[PDB]
Amino acid sequence: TIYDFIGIGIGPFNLGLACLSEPVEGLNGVFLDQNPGFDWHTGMMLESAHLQTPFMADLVTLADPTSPYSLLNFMKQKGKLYSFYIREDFFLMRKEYNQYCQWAAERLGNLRWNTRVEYVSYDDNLQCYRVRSTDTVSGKQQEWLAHRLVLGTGPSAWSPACSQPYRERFVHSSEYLLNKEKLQKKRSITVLGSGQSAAEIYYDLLTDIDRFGYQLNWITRAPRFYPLEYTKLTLEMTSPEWIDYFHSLPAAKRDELNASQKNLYKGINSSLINAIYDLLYVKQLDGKLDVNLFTHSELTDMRWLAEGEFELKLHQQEQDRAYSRRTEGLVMATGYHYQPPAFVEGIQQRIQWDEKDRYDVQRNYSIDRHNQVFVQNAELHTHGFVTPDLGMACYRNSVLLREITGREVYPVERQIAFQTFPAQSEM
Amino acid sequence: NTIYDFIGIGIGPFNLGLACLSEPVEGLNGVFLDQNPGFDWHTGMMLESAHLQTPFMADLVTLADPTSPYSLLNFMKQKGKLYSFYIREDFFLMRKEYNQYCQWAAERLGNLRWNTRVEYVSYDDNLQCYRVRSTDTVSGKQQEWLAHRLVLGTGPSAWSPACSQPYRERFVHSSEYLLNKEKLQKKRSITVLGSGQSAAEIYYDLLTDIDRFGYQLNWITRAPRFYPLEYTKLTLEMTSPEWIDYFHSLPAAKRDELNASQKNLYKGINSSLINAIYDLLYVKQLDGKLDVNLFTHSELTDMRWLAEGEFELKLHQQEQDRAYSRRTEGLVMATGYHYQPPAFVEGIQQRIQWDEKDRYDVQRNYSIDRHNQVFVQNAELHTHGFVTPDLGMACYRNSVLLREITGREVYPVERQIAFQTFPAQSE
Amino acid sequence: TIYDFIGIGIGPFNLGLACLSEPVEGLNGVFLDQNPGFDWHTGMMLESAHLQTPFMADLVTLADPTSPYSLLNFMKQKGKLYSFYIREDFFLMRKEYNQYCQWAAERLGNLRWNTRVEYVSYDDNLQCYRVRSTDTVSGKQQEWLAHRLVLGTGPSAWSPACSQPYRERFVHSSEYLLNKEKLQKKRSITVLGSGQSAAEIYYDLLTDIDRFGYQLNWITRAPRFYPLEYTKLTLEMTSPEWIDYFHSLPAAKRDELNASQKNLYKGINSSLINAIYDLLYVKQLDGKLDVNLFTHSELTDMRWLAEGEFELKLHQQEQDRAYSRRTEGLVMATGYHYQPPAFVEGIQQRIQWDEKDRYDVQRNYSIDRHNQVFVQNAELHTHGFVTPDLGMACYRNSVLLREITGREVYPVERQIAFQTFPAQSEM
Amino acid sequence: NTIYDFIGIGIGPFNLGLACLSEPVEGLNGVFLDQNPGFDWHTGMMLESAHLQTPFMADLVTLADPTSPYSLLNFMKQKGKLYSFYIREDFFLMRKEYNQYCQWAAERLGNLRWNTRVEYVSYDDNLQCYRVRSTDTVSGKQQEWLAHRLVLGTGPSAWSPACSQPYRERFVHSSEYLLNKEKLQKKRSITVLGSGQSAAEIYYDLLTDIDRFGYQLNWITRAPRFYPLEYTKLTLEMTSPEWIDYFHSLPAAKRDELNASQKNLYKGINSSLINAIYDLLYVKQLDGKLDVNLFTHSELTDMRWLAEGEFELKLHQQEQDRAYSRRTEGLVMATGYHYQPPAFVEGIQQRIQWDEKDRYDVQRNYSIDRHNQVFVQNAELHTHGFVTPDLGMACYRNSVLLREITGREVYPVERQIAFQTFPAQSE
Ligand SMILES: Cc1cc2nc3c(=O)[nH]c(=O)nc-3n(C[C@H](O)[C@H](O)[C@H](O)COP(=O)(O)OP(=O)(O)OC[C@H]3O[C@@H](n4cnc5c(N)ncnc54)[C@H](O)[C@@H]3O)c2cc1C
Ligand SMILES: Cc1cc2nc3c(=O)[nH]c(=O)nc-3n(C[C@H](O)[C@H](O)[C@H](O)COP(=O)(O)OP(=O)(O)OC[C@H]3O[C@@H](n4cnc5c(N)ncnc54)[C@H](O)[C@@H]3O)c2cc1C
Ligand SMILES: Cc1cc2nc3c(=O)[nH]c(=O)nc-3n(C[C@H](O)[C@H](O)[C@H](O)COP(=O)(O)OP(=O)(O)OC[C@H]3O[C@@H](n4cnc5c(N)ncnc54)[C@H](O)[C@@H]3O)c2cc1C
Ligand SMILES: Cc1cc2nc3c(=O)[nH]c(=O)nc-3n(C[C@H](O)[C@H](O)[C@H](O)COP(=O)(O)OP(=O)(O)OC[C@H]3O[C@@H](n4cnc5c(N)ncnc54)[C@H](O)[C@@H]3O)c2cc1C
Ligand SMILES: NC(=O)c1ccc[n+]([C@@H]2O[C@H](COP(=O)([O-])OP(=O)(O)OC[C@H]3O[C@@H](n4cnc5c(N)ncnc54)[C@H](OP(=O)(O)O)[C@@H]3O)[C@@H](O)[C@H]2O)c1
Ligand SMILES: NC(=O)c1ccc[n+]([C@@H]2O[C@H](COP(=O)([O-])OP(=O)(O)OC[C@H]3O[C@@H](n4cnc5c(N)ncnc54)[C@H](OP(=O)(O)O)[C@@H]3O)[C@@H](O)[C@H]2O)c1
Repeated sequence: TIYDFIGIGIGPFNLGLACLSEPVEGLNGVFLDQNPGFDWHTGMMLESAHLQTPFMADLVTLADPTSPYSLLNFMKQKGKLYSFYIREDFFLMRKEYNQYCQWAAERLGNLRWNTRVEYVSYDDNLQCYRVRSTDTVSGKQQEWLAHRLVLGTGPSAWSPACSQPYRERFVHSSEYLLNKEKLQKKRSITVLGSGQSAAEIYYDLLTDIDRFGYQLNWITRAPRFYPLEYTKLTLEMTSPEWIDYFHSLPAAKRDELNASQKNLYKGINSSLINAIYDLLYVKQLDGKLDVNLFTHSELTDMRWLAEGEFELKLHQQEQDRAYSRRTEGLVMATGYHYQPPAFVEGIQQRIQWDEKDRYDVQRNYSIDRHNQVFVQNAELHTHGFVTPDLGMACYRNSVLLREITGREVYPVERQIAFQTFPAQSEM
Repeated sequence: NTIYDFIGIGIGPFNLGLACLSEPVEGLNGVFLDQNPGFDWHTGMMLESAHLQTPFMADLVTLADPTSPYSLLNFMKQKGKLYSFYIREDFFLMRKEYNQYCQWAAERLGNLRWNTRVEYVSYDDNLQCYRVRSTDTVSGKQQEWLAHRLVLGTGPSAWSPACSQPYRERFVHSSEYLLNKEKLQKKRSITVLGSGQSAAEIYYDLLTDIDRFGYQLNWITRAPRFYPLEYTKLTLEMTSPEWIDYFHSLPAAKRDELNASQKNLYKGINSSLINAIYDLLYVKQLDGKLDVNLFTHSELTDMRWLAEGEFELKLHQQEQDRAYSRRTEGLVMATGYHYQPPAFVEGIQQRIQWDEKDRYDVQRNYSIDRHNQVFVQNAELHTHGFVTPDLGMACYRNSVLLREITGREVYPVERQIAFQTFPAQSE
Repeated sequence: TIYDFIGIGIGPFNLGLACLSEPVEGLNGVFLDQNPGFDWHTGMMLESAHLQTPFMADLVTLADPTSPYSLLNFMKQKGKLYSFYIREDFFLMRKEYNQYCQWAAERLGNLRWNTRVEYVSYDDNLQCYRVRSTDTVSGKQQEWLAHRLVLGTGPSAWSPACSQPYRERFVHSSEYLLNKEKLQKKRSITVLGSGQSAAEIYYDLLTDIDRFGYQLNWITRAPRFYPLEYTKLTLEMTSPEWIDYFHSLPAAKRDELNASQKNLYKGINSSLINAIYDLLYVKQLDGKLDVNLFTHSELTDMRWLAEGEFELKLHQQEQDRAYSRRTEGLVMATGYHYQPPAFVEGIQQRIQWDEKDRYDVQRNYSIDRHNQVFVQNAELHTHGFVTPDLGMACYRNSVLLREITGREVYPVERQIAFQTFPAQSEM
Repeated sequence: NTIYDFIGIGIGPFNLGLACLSEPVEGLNGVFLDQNPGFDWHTGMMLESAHLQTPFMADLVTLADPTSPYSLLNFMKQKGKLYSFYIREDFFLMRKEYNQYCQWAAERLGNLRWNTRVEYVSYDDNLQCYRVRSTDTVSGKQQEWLAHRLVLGTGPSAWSPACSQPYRERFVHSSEYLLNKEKLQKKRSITVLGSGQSAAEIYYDLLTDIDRFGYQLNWITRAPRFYPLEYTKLTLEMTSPEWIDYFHSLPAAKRDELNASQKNLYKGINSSLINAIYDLLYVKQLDGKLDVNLFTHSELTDMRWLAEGEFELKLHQQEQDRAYSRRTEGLVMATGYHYQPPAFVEGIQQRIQWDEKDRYDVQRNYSIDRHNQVFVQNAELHTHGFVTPDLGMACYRNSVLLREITGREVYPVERQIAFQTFPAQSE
């Protein structure tokens, strides 16, 4: 009836945690999630889309390579590992990541699907957390009791403030695939934003720009179509060492950095930029292309015209000028935002909050005052750019398991980098 | 005393693998013997820069069982450095690290007996099992081991063309290179004979220092071209169970005019290195003509050591059907390795099937005997082709060995890999 | 009225020769061709197809980088060189090569289109060649007199002997693009052969294998889907040095080699093999693919069935078995064959012939007995695998111009390779 | 005597370019003066392995005129080696070859005067032209040159932080490195200060030999990361006339908080090298912990030379706002180059427009004067941005210089390049 911990969302981070926590003698854990199964970014799962991270950043390998949930074992189980060996590609197709997480989810015993947690509270008598769910299929109430909670509810698709009207006219990157036909039949399309999502889509639509007749535009507030910096000395910043350093900085300094370091976690894989460019070059060989590409351009307002068009007021923040552009179809590749879910109100008072009323996460990813309520991927403001990285999932899950059980279930490296991040006098 | 299910004689990579795959198999009682005091693998051609030509998934166990604790990835984890390796992002291990990894695996195993020279092996009719006579090399103690089955991975040995036996005191085989590098760099002139990978790693190493010491640096080989090892992915399907079960459709040794015909599938230099070699000649040449020669299609038929203080190499340019001669003080004979049955095998001579040439006439499941109990690792260049020296096909073979030794599939064996169909097949 | 030389075809080789010969003081040359303009392999000109050779193997640069016909100048003239610089890709799209040769052809003054030469003779009185043309548009006869002739009439699309019936049912690689729609609407397609043409098409059709419903088969007589060997030490074989060596071999030995060295000039760009494999892997993620891929399989016969199908009798030459396969659509990527054109009869007697009744080409590409009748790309049997290489076009054109004018108009390197090809004794 | 249309003072690459582009222009009478006895370009940071970060098309002339005989490709042809370079297939020239190429261009030009130190420059009111006073360095002879216009490409000079002036006798700037390599490798400890490309080429060079000599090898820089130079193709559009004519929309020096903000577009290390550096640390570490440190975000504020026999470096970790100190025997100060106006320019001080800081307030066509007749090469880091030190934008500038010097477009100037639109623009 009582669990050592209850894990509240089931995305890749909690799924990881589940695969890691299943084999631990003396640990009862359970993971709730409101959907019927694992399905991860179904709407940006393009046929030629792959992860930004090598396959060793699967569910378990960075913490335990021997785990049967490893992507390589997965491959062995489907009798295709030898083909994966021949492929010799560190980067899984997103479709395969998904098929693999699904496999892991079927195999696990600790997951409870179709279970929407509606409310969470602290019972002062019992000294434990009380989690109220609703079966999404049947209505049934349940309560789940646990000493510790970990939240990986995920963040949520975000569109600019000035577009909550018109929402039914545009498509947010996340829904791109469902609406891809509806878009290609328009005569002009525009993608708004410069993240990897934005780029994969822009590439997708370019592939067919002379199959259909469209104009393909790309506008963003970002100064450049920048690459995710992936050179090996910078990849050391993704390390326990660096997280310590970053966590220990002043809280303004962190937020300051997180907006200044967007090229460490938000940019476009550099092969794709180049592929896009090479494709514009190839397409141009037939005749001039109807493409427009703008930079430094914030969407300040939009409006819907009579004939069946948008008019996008933008503002060029570097040369301080405003301007107007129009487009039949629109793809809002503006990314995602966390917001503490509804249920958190019930424990809301027991969670520590910072000046901006966000979780005041501690180095061990705890938000309560007693190391029982943890978060996954709500720490961008407090642990830095490494927070959403599937390749630091095992590391977090390992510091979690160390807090939840008393002990270092999975060894957690203290430093792996050749460089030294903070100031350190010699002697 | 007790009769082992199998004994493995020789702890090369192939038996070291079979050891790690054997260890945790329930009711398998087997043991591995080797002379050497621990694991080492050709420490005298192992240059700072060298590395394996296969991805790291062709480690001791992973292509049969990714969950094994003897996996490379796990070694890396246990050593404290998997994040660094994740940053490295390189399918190819440095030969020195493969070496440390194997040593760590061997130190962790329990089924290996080091310092155990095998002197003689016989079949004990009266007991109906094999009798293996060993010397403990550190005590001197003789000892006898009983086994129903033997798996021999003794490994091949350093080889030079017949015509060179008299000068073996002076020329240095590739295995002896690092130990004489300093010696050879003092000569006026060095020549590197043979155009496999060993030769090229060396030729590159020496070219590096050519502007710095005297020398003339020559490269001569019998081969037609300095050909690359064919690494295109359609062709690696031929290193697969399907292609090996295809190769088991008897041309009864017209598979042997195939084995010299399919030269560039298992011999041949790494593409990168060939190009590296070229780019280096280019860079050195920016300072002057390079005293280099590079010949090709040339069999070394005779050799002599002039009173002058130089070799004279008699070469036969085989395509032009024309003979020539060249000279050289230093001489690195990069002509490979060849398998001869060890001493201890006279003891079961009459028990072993022989090929018309006194090669083990290896059966399809790797047995040399009549009753499926004496097996061999990589003495089948003639029976299984270009694929017998590949660390990638190690787990496949060890898996079929354990099906035979055990009677049951222990590690499944992926036959659903190749897109190609290899045999004729009708519709 | 009289020309120093008349150039009979206008493909890339004679077009090159034309750009090179135009600026030479004291040289009157003229190039006839029966089509209305330059259009080069229109039917294999896929959108993502590019040359196998870097852009410095354009019309002129390997002989004169300062020529205004250089691909880079071309780029400058269209005001897009800075974009070509950003692209940083040595390999022109085939579409761009074409647009560029067309540009060069407009610019030239020495080309005569719509002129089919029907007959050629030696006038014994005049001591010169007499070339009879027909204007393809208007019927008009003309005669052109020249001292020397050079023939770059091109080779011709070839299909296996056993298919001259059925010719109207299949598509030869050369016509692929016109018939691409007609093929994609079939339910099964097969490509016959393993050259670069075969591969580009197989890739093309795979891109859409789940857009349409087809089965995509690939069958070839070749042992493997082999790569064109492009490693830099082998690329030295494409050199004056090597051609000397090769030309000087016995004529059986050459033919022998030309069939043994098909991987030097006939194979698939290795990126494409791998791309094809990666695409089979990606496509397979959705469900098993209806693809079949056969090797060592000669098409011995074919026949057309009632319902609307082919039945291809093949013969697996390695395991000596015949078999039968069927396919609605068929793409015959069997390449091309030279045959001396009709007009050569008129000079036929003055040309030297070899044992097999092919031009007995001399080192300077002459076929007459007096160094006045030259060929371009009819020397495979006598100059080797480098014959069709656009990157040796400038070299040939340069030895031609040296013979035609008295003198070395464009310097012709005697050796550029670090290695030495023939036997060469030291002293 | 005669008054030149322009005189160029300093024969760096930029004026060497303008020389080659100027030479064949009809009715342009101009000449170039330099002290040095011939061309050399920083011979003491030029390591066997170094190479340019730009493709070879950014040679002296090709981006303005591919037909020029001063093109690299033509140099390669004239030297007898273009086939080798075609085999090399490498957009990036070795720094030693760029050097030989420029020297060959300069030896072939007629408009350069070497050994011609320019002592003083004045405006002769009475003649209405500029007066340039020179010393012939080999005769001693004073001499005076007249010119309507001056183009100054004197080049910047080696720079160290202010706080180091006292120890300049002991530490070695990157320019002096090869000459003290042997000296520095004898020390216990070496430190490399600065994280541009120079630093990295050096840091790599030294790491190479780290296992071989004593040393501790440190790397410290002010920069936040060891960032790569941004080479993604969408971003190289910003190095283009369009982006430079965009940059000519006055923020009147808010383009100066851009110039430190756009650090990684023109400073920053080659991607490959960063990774190379990492892979080498990895390989060396296979033998032991490496005595290396690498610090970042650290301004060198003070420095001192202890009696002990060591420097003590006072560093300020700027992000952590914390001071520290480190020590080192050897010290390579890889801190770059800075432009100060030369001596001879006092002579036209009142004639030159100055930026509020005594920098030439460079006008849009590169003029420093009021009457469009004194021009400058690469003293505009503030007026034209990240693009002023790029050999790729050399031909662009020399082309606009020759429009001004000449009144007519001599070499067109490609403004139809970028797919991006850079300024705001409405629809
Ligand atoms: C499109 C995209 C692609 C990415 N690709 C990469 C990559 O290649 N490499 C990399 O390192 N990082 C990547 N990231 C970063 C990261 O994976 C995601 O931002 C995101 O965090 C997905 O993981 P998650 O576990 O946090 O959340 P989710 O996948 O959102 O998991 C949360 C789940 O819980 C559910 N839920 C919410 N509330 C409740 C409730 N009360 N009860 C029950 N269930 C609930 C949700 O609907 C969902 O099923 C990517 C991100 C996105 C958005
Ligand atoms: C240097 C080298 C590098 C290679 N790299 C690659 C690669 O990157 N990729 C690839 O696919 N293939 C590679 N190969 C091919 C293949 O790995 C080898 O040729 C060899 O077959 C592998 O070793 P083994 O297990 O057969 O035995 P070995 O490595 O030769 O070792 C076997 C042991 O047998 C012992 N022994 C002999 N007699 C006795 C006795 N009487 N008693 C006890 N012990 C005895 C020896 O002391 C030795 O330790 C490589 C081969 C070599 C030689
Ligand atoms: C599809 C294809 C792709 C290739 N790609 C590459 C590559 O990327 N790189 C490379 O190095 N090599 C390549 N090659 C090799 C080579 O370019 C071709 O095989 C072929 O030789 C084209 O050049 P050509 O000048 O010989 O002939 P063609 O292009 O055939 O030129 C001959 C012309 O003369 C005409 N003609 C014939 N008879 C007469 C007559 N009596 N009167 C007037 N005109 C006549 C023809 O119809 C034609 O216009 C390729 C070859 C093919 C077939
Ligand atoms: C080492 C180095 C490598 C670089 N590599 C690249 C690269 O790969 N890609 C890229 O895009 N950018 C590169 N740059 C950036 C740029 O090329 C340089 O910083 C510099 O501006 C180029 O030289 P310059 O033509 O300005 O003059 P310099 O190279 O400095 O030479 C100019 C000459 O001025 C002479 N001089 C000075 N005073 C007098 C006088 N009174 N009389 C006569 N002569 C005088 C000097 O003797 C010298 O010969 C590099 C820069 C340096 C310094
Ligand atoms: N591996 C994969 O296959 C994959 C695929 C998709 C996504 N992802 C990941 O998911 C996360 C988010 O990716 P994403 O592309 O969805 O989102 P993102 O990187 O947050 O995209 C935000 C983009 O939208 C722009 N934007 C926001 N508001 C705007 C406005 N008003 N006007 C104009 N532009 C505006 C942003 O500019 P600013 O930069 O100024 O905000 C930025 O360029 C990252 O962790 C990323 O790596 C990964
Ligand atoms: N750069 C480019 O974009 C490009 C594109 C297309 C072509 N090309 C060039 O054009 C030339 C020819 O190219 P290609 O692909 O058109 O022709 P090719 O290389 O001559 O193709 C012949 C292929 O067809 C097979 N074949 C012939 N007869 C057969 C039979 N009866 N049964 C089964 N298979 C049979 C051949 O096998 P065998 O090997 O046993 O003969 C071979 O695999 C080359 O110089 C090539 O590089 C270049």
